[PDB]
Amino acid sequence: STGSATTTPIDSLDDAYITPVQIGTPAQTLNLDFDTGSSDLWVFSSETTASEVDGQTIYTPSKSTTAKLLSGATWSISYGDGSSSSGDVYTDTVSVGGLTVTGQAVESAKKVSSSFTEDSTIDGLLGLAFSTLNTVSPTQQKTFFDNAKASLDSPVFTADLGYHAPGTYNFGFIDTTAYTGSITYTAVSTKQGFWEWTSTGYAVGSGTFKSTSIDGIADTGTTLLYLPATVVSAYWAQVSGAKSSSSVGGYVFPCSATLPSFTFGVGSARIVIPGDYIDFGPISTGSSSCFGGIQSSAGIGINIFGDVALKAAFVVFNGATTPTLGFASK
Repeated sequence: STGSATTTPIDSLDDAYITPVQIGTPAQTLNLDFDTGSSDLWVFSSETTASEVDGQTIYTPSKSTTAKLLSGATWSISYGDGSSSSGDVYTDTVSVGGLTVTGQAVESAKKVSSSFTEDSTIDGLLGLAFSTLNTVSPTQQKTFFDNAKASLDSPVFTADLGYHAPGTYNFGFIDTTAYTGSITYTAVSTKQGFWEWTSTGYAVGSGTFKSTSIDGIADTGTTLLYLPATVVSAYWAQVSGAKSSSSVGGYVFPCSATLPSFTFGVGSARIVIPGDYIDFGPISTGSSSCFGGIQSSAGIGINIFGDVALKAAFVVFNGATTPTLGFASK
């Protein structure tokens, strides 16, 4: 089998991407944030505290003839941005782009933190990291990809995120028309539950490439590119007036600037992030200070190749017995 679904930016900045997902019988379609940095499929629901729901579409398990309470199971998750959610668990039929999994754990939120409530466009998350990170207790549950894998034509999914435009998540096949050149594959460590890999270096604009190992994670659920402070300083030093602002929470730059590109290495190959992809717009409405799309990871504990980096590439998440990542230009 295969599946193919379009993923759409939630706003004009590409702050996140939403993909329609069918849950239950008859289908209830929710727009989920596909997140290769976590491993829970959770949704706003008829069980979510009413004051914490503000415009999201909810899953109502009592209206699904295939929903079954997973008795005794609870979940609770906290994300790197400080947001969180928790609740109980059903199993139900879940379809993405024509690919169907029966008995998928659908984690129904009883509580969500303020940032989820405040984002009316995201109805939940669909985790695509390794199932070892799934938070369901006392019986850990598998991701949608893990459940589908054996049925897929090939044990892979691909992320093709657009810049200020829709893109595609494919399951089970690699669309050879969706990228240019060849796909360069690179090793993955699953020891932390992430799609963790080592970039071979970087360049700023037309500058020379610096060969240096940068361990980090391919994370579709993180907006920005988070790299070591040395790398980030070298980038922003090329932008007149850019500075790290403790009050804003990262590097800012004059909105009048034209940003240089940023290149990252994948083995001997190179992925070029155009400068425009690094502009996240005014820090507050009407400001002439703009927020940068490349930020320091120093306070995180891990480097994160988020959407800013991934949207410059066609990315293969290869779930073969030994997982690997592939990157191609497009």
